[PDB]
Amino acid sequence: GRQFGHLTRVRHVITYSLSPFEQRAFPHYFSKGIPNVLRRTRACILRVAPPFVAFYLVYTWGTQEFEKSKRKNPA
Amino acid sequence: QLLDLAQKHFSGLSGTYDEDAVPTLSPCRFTGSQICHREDGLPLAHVAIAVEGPGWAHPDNVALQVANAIIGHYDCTYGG
Repeated sequence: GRQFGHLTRVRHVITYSLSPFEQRAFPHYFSKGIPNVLRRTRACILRVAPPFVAFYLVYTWGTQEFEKSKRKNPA
Repeated sequence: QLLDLAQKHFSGLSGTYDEDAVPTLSPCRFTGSQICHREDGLPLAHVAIAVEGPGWAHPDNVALQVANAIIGHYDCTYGG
């Protein structure tokens, strides 16, 4: 296991933090969040959606081919 | 002798004074915040941590100073 003060060497990086009591928990929750969430979705839809569509259509065809098979039409 | 000298040398700021603009100090907001300058090439860390104090005038600077005296100060060359 590792602890602070032994992790790695870092030089020249200032970090400015604020107390939680001085700031608001939801700065711009809907005015920034919604722009972000669509942006996040658009970033991944072409990478996550296409196999699920491909599954869905195999599922819907497969089940439709299941029932429309055991019933006859001639003698 | 000092007042004599003060009138002798400083008197020369009379005539007219403050007739266009006067500046009085505005209060300064204290923010509970952090600044961390990370430099792993200096051999010792310096950390200064503080709450907001009351200001010069406040009678309770005395009790603060007493509490500060109790905690005090240390340095590696102290013999105690």
